[PDB]
Amino acid sequence: MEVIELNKCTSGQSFEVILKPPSDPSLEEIQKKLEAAEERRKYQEAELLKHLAE
Amino acid sequence: MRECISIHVGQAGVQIGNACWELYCLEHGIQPDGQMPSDKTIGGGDDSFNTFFSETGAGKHVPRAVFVDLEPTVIDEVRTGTYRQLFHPEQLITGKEDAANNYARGHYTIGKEIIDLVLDRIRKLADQCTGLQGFLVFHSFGGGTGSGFTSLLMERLSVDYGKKSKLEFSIYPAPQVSTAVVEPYNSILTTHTTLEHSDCAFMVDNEAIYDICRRNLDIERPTYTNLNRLISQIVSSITASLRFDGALNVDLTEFQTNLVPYPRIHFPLATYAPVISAEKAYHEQLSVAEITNACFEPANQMVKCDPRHGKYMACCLLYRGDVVPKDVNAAIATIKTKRSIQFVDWCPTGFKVGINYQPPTVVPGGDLAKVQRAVCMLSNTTAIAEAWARLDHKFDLMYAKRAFVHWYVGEGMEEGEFSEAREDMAALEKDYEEVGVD
Amino acid sequence: MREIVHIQAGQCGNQIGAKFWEVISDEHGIDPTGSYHGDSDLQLERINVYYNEATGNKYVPRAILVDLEPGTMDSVRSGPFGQIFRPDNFVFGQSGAGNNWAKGHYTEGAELVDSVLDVVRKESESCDCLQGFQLTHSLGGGTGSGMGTLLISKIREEYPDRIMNTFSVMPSPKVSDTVVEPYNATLSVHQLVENTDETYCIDNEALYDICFRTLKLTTPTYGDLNHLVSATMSGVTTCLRFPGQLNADLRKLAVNMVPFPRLHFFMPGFAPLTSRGSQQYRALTVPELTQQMFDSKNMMAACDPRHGRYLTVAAIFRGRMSMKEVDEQMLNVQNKNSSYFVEWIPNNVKTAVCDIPPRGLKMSATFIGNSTAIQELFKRISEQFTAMFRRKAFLHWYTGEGMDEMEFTEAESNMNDLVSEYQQYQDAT
Amino acid sequence: MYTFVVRDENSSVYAEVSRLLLATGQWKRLRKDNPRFNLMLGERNRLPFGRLGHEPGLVQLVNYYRGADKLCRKASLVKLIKTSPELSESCTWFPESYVAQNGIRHLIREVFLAAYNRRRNVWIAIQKYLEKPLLLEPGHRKFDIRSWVLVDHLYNIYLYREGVLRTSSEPYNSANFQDKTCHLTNHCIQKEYSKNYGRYEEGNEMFFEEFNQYLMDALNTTLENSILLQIKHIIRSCLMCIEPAISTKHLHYQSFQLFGFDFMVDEELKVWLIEVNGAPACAQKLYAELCQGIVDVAISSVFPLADTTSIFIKLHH
Ligand SMILES: Nc1nc2c(ncn2[C@@H]2O[C@H](COP(=O)(O)OP(=O)(O)OP(=O)(O)O)[C@@H](O)[C@H]2O)c(=O)[nH]1
Ligand SMILES: Nc1nc2c(ncn2[C@@H]2O[C@H](COP(=O)(O)OP(=O)(O)O)[C@@H](O)[C@H]2O)c(=O)[nH]1
Ligand SMILES: COc1cc(C(=O)c2c(C)oc3c(O)c(OC)ccc23)cc(OC)c1OC
Ligand SMILES: [Ca+2]
Ligand SMILES: [Mg+2]
Ligand SMILES: [Mg+2]
Repeated sequence: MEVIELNKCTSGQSFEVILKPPSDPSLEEIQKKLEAAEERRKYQEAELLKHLAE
Repeated sequence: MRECISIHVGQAGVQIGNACWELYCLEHGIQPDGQMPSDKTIGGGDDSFNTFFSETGAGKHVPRAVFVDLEPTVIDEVRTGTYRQLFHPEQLITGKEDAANNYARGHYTIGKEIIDLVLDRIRKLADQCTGLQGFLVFHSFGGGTGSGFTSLLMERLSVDYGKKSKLEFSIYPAPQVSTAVVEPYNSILTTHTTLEHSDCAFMVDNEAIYDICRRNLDIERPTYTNLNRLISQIVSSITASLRFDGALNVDLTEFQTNLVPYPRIHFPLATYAPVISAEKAYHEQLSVAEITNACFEPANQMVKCDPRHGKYMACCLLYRGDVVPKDVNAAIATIKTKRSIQFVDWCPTGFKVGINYQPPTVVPGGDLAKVQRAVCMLSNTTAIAEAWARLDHKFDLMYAKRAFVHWYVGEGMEEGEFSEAREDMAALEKDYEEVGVD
Repeated sequence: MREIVHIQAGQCGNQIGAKFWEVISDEHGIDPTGSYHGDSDLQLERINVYYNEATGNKYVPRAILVDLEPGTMDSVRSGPFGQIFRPDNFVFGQSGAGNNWAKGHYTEGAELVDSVLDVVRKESESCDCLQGFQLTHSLGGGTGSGMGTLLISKIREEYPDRIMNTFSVMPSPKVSDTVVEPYNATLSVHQLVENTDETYCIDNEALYDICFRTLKLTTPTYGDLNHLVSATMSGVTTCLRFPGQLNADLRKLAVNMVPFPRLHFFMPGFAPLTSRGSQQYRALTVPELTQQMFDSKNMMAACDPRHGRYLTVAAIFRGRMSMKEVDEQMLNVQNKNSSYFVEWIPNNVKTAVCDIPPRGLKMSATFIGNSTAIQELFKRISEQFTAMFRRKAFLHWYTGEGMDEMEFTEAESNMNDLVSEYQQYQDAT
Repeated sequence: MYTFVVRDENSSVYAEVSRLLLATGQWKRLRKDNPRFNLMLGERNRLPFGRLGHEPGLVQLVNYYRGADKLCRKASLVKLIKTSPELSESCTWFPESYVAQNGIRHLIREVFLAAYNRRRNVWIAIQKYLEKPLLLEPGHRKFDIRSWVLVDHLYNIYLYREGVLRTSSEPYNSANFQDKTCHLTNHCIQKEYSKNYGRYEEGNEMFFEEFNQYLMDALNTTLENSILLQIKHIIRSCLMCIEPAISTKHLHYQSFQLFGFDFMVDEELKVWLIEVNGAPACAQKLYAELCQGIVDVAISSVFPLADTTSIFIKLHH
């Protein structure tokens, strides 16, 4: 068990103690997914209005 | 000096953001009007507190922060509350109608309409930075906005700010003090979409905070105010290395280096020092050994789980108060003899210690007592996967009947996004078993 | 203050609606003149939900009163709070509907419907952020049944993204005006299944039995029935009218209570059951409120919850009370009776507390259950339906208005379809 | 009213504990996947400990200790004894072990050969390292001792005062290792291969009264002093060793568990530890008494009944 990398300053200290050793989509793609959902939404809205039409 | 922008999304993120920035102002001696008499360099500077505060010519220190909610009530309380003058009005962004506890509505129908404006107000802050580090994003797993909009914001931040770090402070849903039945859905959806865009995420299980307030603060029914003041104490400990002079976790990238050896396993467990009631008429001050040993008690963790049945990949001890290295090492030697602390073998069994001499700060008229020394332990342990198992089970119980799924499909989501999200969670749980179980 | 637009239709609709406005106006401190003379800011902080802030510092209900005959609506104007309403919002025909769903939906009601939409649209124009609509009506009559559902259909067309909420009084031969009530109810349920987000099933059978078996009222009037309805409508709207920790609204109610779009018919229940005359002075303990509110004798739909299981539950407590006790008592009931709650919806009981009690009580609790046991009500209606439809009895009343037998067969089978969906989840594990 | 669920339909002892709890009128059994229980009689494999202790308003207890598998699996028990300093390389009561019948060489690893190569005998892979087993000369037969141990939520170690002796039926021969019967006293191999199962005692199970009486008549000693003292030590040692790893003292859920310890008594009255079984069956005569002890000690202690000695021996610390 040994202390390593001891740094001191007026605010405090920090060190490391080692006990034992070891053994994205595009803006084009984000826009596509967001608009594919608006079309899926506007379609279901159109199904409702055409159904209310009958 | 490399600046950090905080983003607070949804109710939980906004109200936790308030409690954090209130704490930050007290720790740095900044008044509610934004002035800081201790700051003798006026109009600017590259001090460590400037990581979180820019300075105006009038001597005013304003948070590098953006508050966004799809609904005005909560952020309206910011614009009128104690810290009106602290924030530029353009940093407090509200919609007109919230996501109705629905990820799909927060991410698609309502969020798509406000994403462009938020990004621009976010960019207005980035253009004030000489060397932007990255973002700290506060949100709930369960809320429609905190889950749906956050994931939408995380994607666009990755394209616009490709080289900047992004850390999360995430509220994990607890039935004890939750809001919605569909919070398991929102949690799984937002976690799946955000996983590949977040560099480090500190999860806070509302059940842990709630019981810590019940047990250690003797508060019968903790309020959000009670919870948020405690969370900010933990958050302040984690971010203190960014706002004060120190050698450990000085920049956001070092959080990843020290805490996250694998990018997907980026959920460190936080355990906090002593939580003592201000109302307690006589208290005995806990030694360095007593508070360091307390870091390995599940009763003090932000997420209830058993680290004895997992493996550590990293451990950080963040001290605040009267603490010297001699006492820390003596306490670690004592603890290792009596506790089940086992690391993955491709990692050295060792603790990274940071000490700030200033004892923790407490809000006047709060619930926490003033303490002479404290510590926040950040350990990356596979034991936190218990939380994923807990959540994924509740998801499975509802999805087997496709219960409530029509509310999401009705806003444009496909049923396949649900199963696509759950499969990523199943893969996340398998990764944790690979690293942690023999 | 996401605003709600209120609509009452028909004799039942307006008489129950009038009592609702009486109760909440007293709660919010609004006298019949329209001005506020109360003591607390909490009464006004969310007044915009149900009231427009009219010129001259007065509050006007955002309510539209609709009927195909002038009788019941003239008596509302004569009533204690009839002044409170806006006169342009009275929309009436003169020929009546003769307890005929066809007259309300296809003929007589069709002359008058656009006149009503013009008023609904005027009220929605001045709304900053409309939640949606709440309608009060019966299903056994002609106007509120036939035209109320036709209104619902037309409002969904013009406001497809707003919430549609109804208080629907179900007919019972124990409080029967007419034999054709099962026809009118079955046709209207078909409408409510399609075009409603949330319906409170107020069963006149349950209302009668509570007055008879519990309040010891030997001969109960529609007045005694409407006293129970008014107290329930005040209870279920508590979270909309008063500041809470939830910031509840109609959409979040539907999101959390309705796991399957068609299964949106709620069983309501109320605090201690109280008669208009009896002012009893012992306040209830929180265990009593909880025990009573889950009791079948306190349900407003004649169904036994022990014959089904709860998909979702919403409970609202009113008065000054330890919310630790409330939490302990509610967890007690779920843990003690977990067999009557579905296990595949975790945390399916939500409770909210409001510190201001209703008038005349210091403790109160309102119950909103989405139980598969509501299928008992629907198949009771359809049994009465089929008993006379297999003989095509009294159909001429409807075929003389243009309807076909085919439309009856379709409404019948869709309501039988409704019953099968409640059944599949009561046995699902 | 209390609440419990069953998730191991093949457990003989918890099927009995189920019958008793229901027969108190104060316990009700829910369907297995109902999360609103007080008591979980869980699976023996992949029990979800991570889902226990998160139900508001419920104290949750389970009949298994998470991590007790490190004592109840053959491979991990060897690595546990050799690695725990509390037990050591030099553990006088565990047969020398490095990592199915017995013989000499040829398997069926470096360090194994050297110890076997330090000989100027018999091995197994009821163990047969001890070619000097200790004879029951009213037949000249071998046995094994099974003591059932209950550890409650407070980590008291309760040793049931009734133990069983599963015996071999025919004489022991020092050169009959392919003949597995005369010196492998597993009960299932004793009902199939054996020659006269049931002559000397019923079901090849001699209880402690008859056995202690035999020790007095035949060797002028007692079961308490010559054997049980050593047994009490081995049980106390193993369970105290792993207590920091498995104790639920400061947890959001509680654990108890009933273990079965298999012992081997050599000819010089020295006790050897064979195996620890985490899901053990029980002798038929003793079922009613022991399962009543589980309820009084492990279940009713956490969930008390209404107001209206001991079958265990507490092993202290
Ligand atoms: N710790 C903490 N948790 C909170 C707070 N506010 C809400 N939550 C949790 O957040 C979840 C609900 O999400 P919210 O943040 O309230 O919802 P939202 O982000 O505003 O999104 P909307 O659905 O559109 O309102 C629940 O699990 C709550 O327990 C808070 O102030 N502190
Ligand atoms: N609870 C209650 N039910 C009523 C009231 N008035 C009528 N009903 C019921 O409603 C049905 C008659 O409908 P009604 O409202 O008179 O028809 P409409 O005027 O054509 O819309 C019957 O089942 C009555 O029992 C009332 O004031 N209260
Ligand atoms: C409109 O009237 C109400 C709305 C809400 C609500 O908006 C819910 C919110 C915000 O979360 C929930 C929830 O989680 C539920 O679970 C069953 C049920 C309802 C909700 C809750 C209510 O009572 C508890 C109401 O009745 C007065
Ligand atoms: Ca400066
Ligand atoms: Mg919100
Ligand atoms: Mg009538």
